[PDB]
Amino acid sequence: GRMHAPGKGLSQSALPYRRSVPTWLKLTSDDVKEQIYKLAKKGLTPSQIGVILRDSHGVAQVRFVTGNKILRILKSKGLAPDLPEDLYHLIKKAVAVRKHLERNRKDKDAKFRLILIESRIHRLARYYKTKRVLPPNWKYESSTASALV
Amino acid sequence: MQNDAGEFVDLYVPRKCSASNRIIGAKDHASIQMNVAEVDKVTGRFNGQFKTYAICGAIRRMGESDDSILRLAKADGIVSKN
Amino acid sequence: VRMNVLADALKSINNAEKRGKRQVLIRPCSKVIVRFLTVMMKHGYIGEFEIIDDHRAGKIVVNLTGRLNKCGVISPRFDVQLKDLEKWQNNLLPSRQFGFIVLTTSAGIMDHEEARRKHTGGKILGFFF
Amino acid sequence: IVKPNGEKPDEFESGISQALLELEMNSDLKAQLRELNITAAKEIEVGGGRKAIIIFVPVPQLKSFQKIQVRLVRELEKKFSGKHVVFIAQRRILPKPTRKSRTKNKQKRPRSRTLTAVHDAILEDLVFPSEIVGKRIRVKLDGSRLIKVHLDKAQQNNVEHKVETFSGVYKKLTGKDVNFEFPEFQ
Amino acid sequence: PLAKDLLHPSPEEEKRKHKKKRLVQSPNSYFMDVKCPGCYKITTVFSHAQTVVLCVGCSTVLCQPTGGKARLTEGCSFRRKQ
Amino acid sequence: SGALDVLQMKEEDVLKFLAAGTHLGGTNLDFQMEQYIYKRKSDGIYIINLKRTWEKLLLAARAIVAIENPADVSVISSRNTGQRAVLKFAAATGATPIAGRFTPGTFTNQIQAAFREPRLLVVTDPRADHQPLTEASYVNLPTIALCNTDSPLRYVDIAIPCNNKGAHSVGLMWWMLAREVLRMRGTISREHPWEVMPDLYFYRDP
RNA sequence: UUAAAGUUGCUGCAGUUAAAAAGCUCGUAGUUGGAUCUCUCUCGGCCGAAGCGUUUACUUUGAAAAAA
Repeated sequence: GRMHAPGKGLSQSALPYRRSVPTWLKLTSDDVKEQIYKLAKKGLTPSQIGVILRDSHGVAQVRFVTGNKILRILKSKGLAPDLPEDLYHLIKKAVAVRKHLERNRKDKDAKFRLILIESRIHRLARYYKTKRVLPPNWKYESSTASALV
Repeated sequence: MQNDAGEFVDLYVPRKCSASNRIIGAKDHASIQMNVAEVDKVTGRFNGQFKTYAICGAIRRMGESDDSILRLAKADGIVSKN
Repeated sequence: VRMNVLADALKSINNAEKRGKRQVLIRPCSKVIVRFLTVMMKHGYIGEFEIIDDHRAGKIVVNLTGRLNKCGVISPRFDVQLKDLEKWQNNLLPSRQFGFIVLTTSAGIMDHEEARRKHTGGKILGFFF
Repeated sequence: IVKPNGEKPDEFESGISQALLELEMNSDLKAQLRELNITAAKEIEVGGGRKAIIIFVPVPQLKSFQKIQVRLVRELEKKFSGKHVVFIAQRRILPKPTRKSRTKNKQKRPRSRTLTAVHDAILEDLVFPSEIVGKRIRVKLDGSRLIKVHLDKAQQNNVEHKVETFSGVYKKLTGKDVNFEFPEFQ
Repeated sequence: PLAKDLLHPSPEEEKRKHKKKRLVQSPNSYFMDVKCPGCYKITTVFSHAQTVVLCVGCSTVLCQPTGGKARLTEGCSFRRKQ
Repeated sequence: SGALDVLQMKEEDVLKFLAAGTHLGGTNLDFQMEQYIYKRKSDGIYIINLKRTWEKLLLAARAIVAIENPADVSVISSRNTGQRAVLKFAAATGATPIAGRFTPGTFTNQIQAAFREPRLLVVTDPRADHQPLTEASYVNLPTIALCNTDSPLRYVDIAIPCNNKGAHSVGLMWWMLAREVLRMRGTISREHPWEVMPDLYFYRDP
């Protein structure tokens, strides 16, 4: 059941049992990594690079071809962002709710909807401070967030 | 049911259901004991000997008595396979 | 959320002995489920079962005899010294003649009659009769 | 051609090395077999009279043995009598660390060198040209197990006769009993 | 009811179920092999694909995305991979 | 018919089944009866499998034959489409018919006038004559019922999947049950066909 | 004062209508958390030292636990 919603919805991806790279795929792991470096130099997230190779280049799982997954390729080449992918998209979303909120003060919908985006940020910042992906003094302050994204 | 001496301390030994191994009680009047004849192999007449099935009343009240007698006849080889 | 996978996999096979079924599906399986199920099978309560291996966490299909009255879990897994096993098997079991308490000792997941021989305490996992 | 970890050769794999040595002078595997080498070989019995020899490969060369596996099985089963050959990589088993251990594991054991993760990576490249597509373990009444390995339908007719020798080599080098199925569909 | 076979579902019974509620999770998608008629190339496209897949040579569209399944354009034929 | 070629369905019996229309079920399906179905066509009508039907007659005929006393079977219909078919089944077999209205308490109230104690019940339509069904579950009676697709299987024991709505399809099923009970018994056997026409068992509308 | 009292409930109660679920939601502490991994080096007469291994909870044994 979804965290800050009353919906108990079931929709996801179903990975197959056969874990091997299939027969027709004529891309080696070095060629896939070379594709990933260009698609990251274009300025895409790890969640967007895995889509482009699936749709156009026919790569089902990059973890199945290369042996490593997407983020551990970019963080080993060096072309990786400091704050992670999902924490960025929450901080960037809480900016646009907060930016729109100074225009319309009476909107008590997005005033409630800001706290849910707020309370998801501290759930992730706690996790990243625990796993030491973030420095242990990083805090979300509501005024500096226009220069974090 | 038995003591150390091996003698049997029981009023009687009740029959269990042929489908679900549940004990058919004394005052369970919705229960069944059904006889199904065996035919002769080459002419198809009544041999004399039969197969016996017992169905407890809760299964029969569920409506699962048709598909229990059937798949008990398919294991005894009375209904042809498929 | 699913706290206690052994709890949901025993009330899945409790609720189907009621309804008269001959097979259960119990997903997901841990290996505490397979040890517990093997103890019930060795005392004739269950019969043969098959572990379906998807790559995630297995499911088990268990063929049922009609011999199990009750299958239960104790939560939390309290610690049971061997001098305190009589109170547990008097609160949980129907008689002195049948029924078993499964506890996880350091010599393996076992009965209460096995744990008395090998002289071992453990943590109580559950019971069946 | 034979590289043992302790440099201990034996008359079994000497004939295997000499059999592989003609492949650098008769066939189209010239550029491949110069880089490759085996590490052990074992001729065992399965099936009451039938013989089958297993050939051990180092791990980082195993993927290069897959592209020339199906040719080398033909070129190696042709040159002597009926004896099924299978290529199993050489995987070290590190033992499960108890509460007492030596001062070697200051770095921890990788989970690739575990008995479960090696006892089914053996099974993947034992049956090589067909791939495992399902798996069902059955626990019998006496508590024994019996793995039922499903396989590919499309690669059936070249490995359909070997499935008694697969069970025997899996019994000997792992200990577990196994049966092989070819399902009709998904 | 009450004696199904859960180890061996029928192949139509497998395909009815949800892709996560099957006995083993099988995906409902595939990789097709689209052939644009105006060109001569072969571009492997996911079935349930998101944003549009352009040919490298002719630089035209192949499939614009939809709700579930990416619809091919006109003339684009495809032969399913294995 | 346990793989016996003496008891297998012949070419003439299927012509009778298709001429009466026993293979055409209703426009609904009970979930108990999905085992006996072949498929649903257009215009909703389920097509009842006929190799399944012929095995449930021959299961039921073994049940009737395995009773010694031929007048312990009690043969019941309340709709008038099976009221001629039951008096003629009980005439040739030997059973005891209750055609018409089954007053309740026939099997329970031992003081009553119409008290009897059968060993097996054969009814015709478990939707319609449910009152002999629920009253059987007080006195331990096994039960055959000539069942349609939308007719519920509670308290029945071997329910033949037929079409019990059409007047010809009921009389033919009673005819087949009478034929197989007499053939599997000691009477006139499987070589020559039964000289009792199945049109004797049909329902006569004014 | 104890049992009766499963009328204080850990074992072991109750909460639609009998007494009773906070108006709703977020949230720190607390409580609870899915699969997964099969003893050796320097000495003394092969048998003892010394070290462990990541740390514990658990369990079993031991010795220490005043008499009445």
